[PDB]
Amino acid sequence: LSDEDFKAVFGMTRSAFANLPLWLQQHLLKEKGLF
Repeated sequence: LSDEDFKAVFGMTRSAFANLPLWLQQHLLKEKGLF
């Protein structure tokens, strides 16, 4: 995903996502149907 596409899917930057606890990162990936 591009940075802009990442922000559109997750509503946050890549760097913001990396600051989330792993459990929430994984929650969001499943929720959005990605990686």
